[PDB]
Amino acid sequence: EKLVESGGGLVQPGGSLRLSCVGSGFTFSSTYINWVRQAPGKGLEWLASISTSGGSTYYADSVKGRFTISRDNSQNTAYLQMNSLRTEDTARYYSARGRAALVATFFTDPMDLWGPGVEVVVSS
Amino acid sequence: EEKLVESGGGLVQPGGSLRLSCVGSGFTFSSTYINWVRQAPGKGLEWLASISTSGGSTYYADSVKGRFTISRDNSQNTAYLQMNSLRTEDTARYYSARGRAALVATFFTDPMDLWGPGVEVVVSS
Amino acid sequence: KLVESGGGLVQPGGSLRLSCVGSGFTFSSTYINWVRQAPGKGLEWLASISTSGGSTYYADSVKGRFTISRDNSQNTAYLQMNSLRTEDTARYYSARGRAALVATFFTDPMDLWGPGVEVVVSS
Amino acid sequence: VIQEPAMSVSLGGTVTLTCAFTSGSVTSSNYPSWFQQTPGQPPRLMIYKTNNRPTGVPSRFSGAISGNKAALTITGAQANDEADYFCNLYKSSPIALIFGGGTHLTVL
Amino acid sequence: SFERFEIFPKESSWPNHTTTGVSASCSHNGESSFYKNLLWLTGKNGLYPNLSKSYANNKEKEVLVLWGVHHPPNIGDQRALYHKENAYVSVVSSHYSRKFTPEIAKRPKVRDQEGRINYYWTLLEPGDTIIFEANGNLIAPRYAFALSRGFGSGIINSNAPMD
Amino acid sequence: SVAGWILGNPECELLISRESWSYIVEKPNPENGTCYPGHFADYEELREQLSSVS
Amino acid sequence: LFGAIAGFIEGGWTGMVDGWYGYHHQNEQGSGYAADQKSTQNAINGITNKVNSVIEKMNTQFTAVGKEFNKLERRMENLNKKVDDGFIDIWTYNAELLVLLENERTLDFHDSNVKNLYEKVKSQLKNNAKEIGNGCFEFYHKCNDECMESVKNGTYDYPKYSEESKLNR
Amino acid sequence: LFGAIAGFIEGGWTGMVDGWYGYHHQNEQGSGYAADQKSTQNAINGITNKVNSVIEKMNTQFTAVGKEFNKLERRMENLNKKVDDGFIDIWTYNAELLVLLENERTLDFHDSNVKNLYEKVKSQLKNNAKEIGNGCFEFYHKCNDECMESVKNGTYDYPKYSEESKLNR
Amino acid sequence: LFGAIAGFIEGGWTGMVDGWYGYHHQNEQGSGYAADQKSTQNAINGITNKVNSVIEKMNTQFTAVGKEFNKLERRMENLNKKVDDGFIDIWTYNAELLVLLENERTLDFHDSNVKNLYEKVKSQLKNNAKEIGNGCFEFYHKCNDECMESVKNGTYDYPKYSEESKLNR
Repeated sequence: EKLVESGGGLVQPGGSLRLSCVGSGFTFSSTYINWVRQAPGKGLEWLASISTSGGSTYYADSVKGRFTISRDNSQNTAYLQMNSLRTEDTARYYSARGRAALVATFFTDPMDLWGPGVEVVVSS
Repeated sequence: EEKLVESGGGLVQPGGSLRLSCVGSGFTFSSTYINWVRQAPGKGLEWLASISTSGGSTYYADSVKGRFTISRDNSQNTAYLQMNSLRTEDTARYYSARGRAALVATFFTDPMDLWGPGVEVVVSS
Repeated sequence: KLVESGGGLVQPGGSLRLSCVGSGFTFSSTYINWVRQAPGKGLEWLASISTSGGSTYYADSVKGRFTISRDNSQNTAYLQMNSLRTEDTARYYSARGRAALVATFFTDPMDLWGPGVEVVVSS
Repeated sequence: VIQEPAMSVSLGGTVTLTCAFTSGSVTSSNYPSWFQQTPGQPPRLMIYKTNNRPTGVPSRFSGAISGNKAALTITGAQANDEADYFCNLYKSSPIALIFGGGTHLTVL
Repeated sequence: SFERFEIFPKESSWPNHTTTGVSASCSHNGESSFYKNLLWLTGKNGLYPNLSKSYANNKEKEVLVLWGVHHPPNIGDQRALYHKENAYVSVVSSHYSRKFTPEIAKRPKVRDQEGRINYYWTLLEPGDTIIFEANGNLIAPRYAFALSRGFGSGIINSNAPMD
Repeated sequence: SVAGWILGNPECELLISRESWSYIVEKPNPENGTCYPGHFADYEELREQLSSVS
Repeated sequence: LFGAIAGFIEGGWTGMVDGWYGYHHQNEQGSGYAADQKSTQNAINGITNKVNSVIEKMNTQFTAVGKEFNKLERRMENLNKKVDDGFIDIWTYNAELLVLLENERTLDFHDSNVKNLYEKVKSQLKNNAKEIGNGCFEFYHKCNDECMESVKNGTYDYPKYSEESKLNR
Repeated sequence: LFGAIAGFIEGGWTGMVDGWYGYHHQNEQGSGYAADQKSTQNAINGITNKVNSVIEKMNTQFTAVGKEFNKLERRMENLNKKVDDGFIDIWTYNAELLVLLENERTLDFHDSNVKNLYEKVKSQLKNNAKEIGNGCFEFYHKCNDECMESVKNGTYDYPKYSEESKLNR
Repeated sequence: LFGAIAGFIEGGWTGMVDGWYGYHHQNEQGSGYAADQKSTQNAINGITNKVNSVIEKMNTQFTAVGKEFNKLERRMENLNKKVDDGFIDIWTYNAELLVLLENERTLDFHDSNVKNLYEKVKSQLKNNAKEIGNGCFEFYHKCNDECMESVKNGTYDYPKYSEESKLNR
């Protein structure tokens, strides 16, 4: 079981960036995928989530309207499209799977498997 | 090639008896209601009688109640209408209609989708 | 059929153990009942045991002194008699309960009876 | 969601962390989940649904609802328990998952 | 278990027969060769002596023995190879007994050959023997296989990558 | 064995002759079969056909 | 299983020849039988789907069952007989048990449909009609044909007849 | 499934040893356990029919499974093994799943029986009885052994005790 | 079958994202969606057991289906074909019918769970709450978050709120 995040790096303020999340060792089409960021010195902040088939998407108020979450089950990858980035978005972005039971998957599944994370820097 | 064929009509005297036969081909005869309708020479249609698939339930109109008896022979794929005490008002053309029966249910109110050419019955001296 | 054995003469205050053996039917699918009949008196129900032996019932007369057990492997039911009195001199029968294939109850009729065993308590 | 900024416990002692709402009550319907993080390693799930321990979690980590506030209890704290602990609460009125501020545990 | 072992050593056995039978159909590189597990016996010094060679199974496992019988296209080839014109091959065992007679017939050219070689096989139980007796038209065994069957399986007809 | 019984093994004659049977009881690895060594052609077919006789 | 077909409703109606489930009303303008088209049609669709699932799910390929073996091939004939007998036994057991279980389930389904119809009519008319027991409700107010048709359709107006029923309750 | 066996009636009665379903009553003349003969007998008949349908529907013909093949005929042995193993697999799967589903349906049947009996007693005592939960009814009138027997049988007399119940309610 | 999922509760709640069944409450302190953890967990356990029973019950031994026969052996080719085709037909029919029937069974299980939850909450609030249909219950007394959690847990104090409800009834 493994989640690896890609993308990220230096982005000018107001730019765009796409973060990938490839899962291996487990069936990717049977769990929720969550995105959490940790600012350099501050706590964790939940950002977005996506259903198994991608029908249901949830976002936090801080990034509602700017961030779009997508999923590609065939390629075993989940995406986080970042738009209109500000300097306050500089954080390490983790991806978290939800512990899903065999018969049901819910939005409140615990985030058991995380990733090493990718550092996103928004500066001029 | 679903069709119904009526037979057994002709010229009879008042007070006589006559039996009509309705033979059906192209469909399972033991799965549909069978109705009888007559039309006078120049008047409208008149529902006469109906019989269930197994022959257990039989229905008649008020005008022919007690004189007309409708039977059914599923083995020979034929349905009968025995008319007794014939009168001059019974001179009409007699049709046989089957009800559109679902695979799982047959009811008295099934629509009469398949009709027969009809047979002519004349009651006179 | 049912065949009882294990009786005889016992001094008052002694101990006795009766045993009934069933043949020709499944012994684990029926209740087993014990009754006794005094020489000049009528029948008296004593104890009953369930098919698996979990449930056990007694009469107020012999409650606390008699213990009824089961051994389904050996097709045998036991009735242990403790602190025997002179009033316990009787013929002891074993009666099976007519049980349905799907349900066995305490109120099953006693359709099969054994020949009986004579027990004498005297000195 | 408010957590205590920092608290300390001694070796072999018992400490009880706390997670609470600003203007409400924490119940089992909020599904509190606790996470342990050592900077800058990824967060590690510790307790979920207030009483469930994932495989590999030491048995000394227990949770419960201690009133209007969620509680995580560590019985016999070891040297490797010195980390930052976060509490995820589920709110249904906006349909969101809210992380706590974080508490720094210092094993003395 | 599998074990390819020389049932009849080429050098030791067949001292009165030539063991250099080679055909252009079984061509390795550009030169003509033959099967690696069979030996083609042709008469030496203008005559084909009778042969009687036997093997005993001491491997405590079943032994797969393969051989063949040569069928020349015309009587001239049979006379020029085995010297007789009515040869006989006999293979015997405690549970396998069969006598072969060469058939001289003209068949369509397959791999530039008109005659045919019919291939036969048998399984020898532990502690069993096999006797080969012939005066011509014998493709003698050279390497036998000692095997032990494990459950049941089959052959997959595919060209997929193997990993 | 079936081979010894049907061939008339000299040391396997104590068996009482019977007119019909429903099946055959045989021992694993029988001792007295074919006293003279040889091969029994179509043996399994014979055992199959001799399993029950009217 | 739901106590409707043989529970608080003892028997059926021979005068209701237009459906499986329905109503019988009695008021000043007259009395008669009717059928609930929605429930009857849903039941018909379900039963038709079940019957077609039983029938059309059996797809058979071309095959010949008879084989011929000479008198020296007896193990062959015995193996063929074993195959045929095993298949026949499996199919017989499966068909019989399947028919029995669906025969249970269809009757349970009809019980559920009748009970659900009763419960729907019960919910609409609350304290505006008393329960006379065996499947009927006695209105506390004058119920004309339009009101009855509203009850059958599902658009009963409780506030309209609330006060009149209260005065008579 | 019907919320009676583990629903509003949490536990069973160990002292009611004469049936599956029954009644417990408490009045001045005494208290005791009794079983409903009708419901218990119908349940016994149904379960016996189900068990017999499972058991006696397996009709098997005389056959011998064993077959012997020589060394030169393995395709024969492998085909025989395939046939036997396939039959064993089919029968094992079918038997196991049948037992599971039939156990579920039997438990649902018992739940439905208890729920229907409770509903029958509820319908008999319209408002002369108060429901305490736990499946139990408190009468608003004195209920002697004859009245309890009438409730058990199904011949309860509501108008006789209606006035007394109204006074006490 | 129980008339709850598509019966008196017309549609589902897309805002309850944490349970199959649950509650929607509205008072002065606010409104929100919550799920009954006990019923949802019991349903999850049951469905997991069902799926594992269907899946893990299939134990298959090592075997090879392919077999090769020459042109002089056609009765064996056809016998092998018959065996394979019969096994495929049996397994296909059984799998299709099994899935079809247990789909019904699972849907009825969910319907029964919802209906039982509704009945439990009705039993708790005897006459302190008024039914409006739609699965909802209007309170005759002021109800705060503590009382809502009491109803959800199953510890509603009816005697505490009886006087106020009677006054407002």
